[PDB]
Amino acid sequence: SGAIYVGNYRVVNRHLATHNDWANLVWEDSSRDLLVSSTTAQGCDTIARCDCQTGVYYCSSRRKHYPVSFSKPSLIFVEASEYYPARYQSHLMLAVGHSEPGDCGGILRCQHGVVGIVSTGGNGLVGFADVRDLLWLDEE
Ligand SMILES: NC(=O)[C@H]1CCCN(C(=O)C2CCSCC2)C1
Ligand SMILES: [Zn+2]
Repeated sequence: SGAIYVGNYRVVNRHLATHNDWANLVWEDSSRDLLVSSTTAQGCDTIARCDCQTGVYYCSSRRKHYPVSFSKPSLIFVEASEYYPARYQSHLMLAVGHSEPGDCGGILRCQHGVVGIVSTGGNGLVGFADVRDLLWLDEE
């Protein structure tokens, strides 16, 4: 589990969105596994607006932040899970690292801010949904 809190937005994995998220919906995209809801309180996270390909992510199943090198956002084939059939997920970046069921939502960050959140795992790989192109997260 996990979310990004920027401005008056909460960014979560679409597959983990709550009823309150859906009832206060700003934007959702199943192809990216992302959903953004509105919040009453202002958040403290800042979104990275950069071209970093190295950063650090939080892995809840290890209680640890790991440094990783990750691929550029791309259209990657993801196997069927209990949340989606086997399909192409867009704006996904892969790295070598631990990601098991429950790690979705952990933040990937660089020196500039938040880059994305854990969205896929298994096989010693971890995939992150990028958020750096969602410029509107920085404004009202
Ligand atoms: N964004 C997605 O399509 C993900 C939805 C949740 C399931 N998923 C995974 O990668 C898990 C990783 C741990 S082993 C089981 C498969 C894919
Ligand atoms: Zn950066």
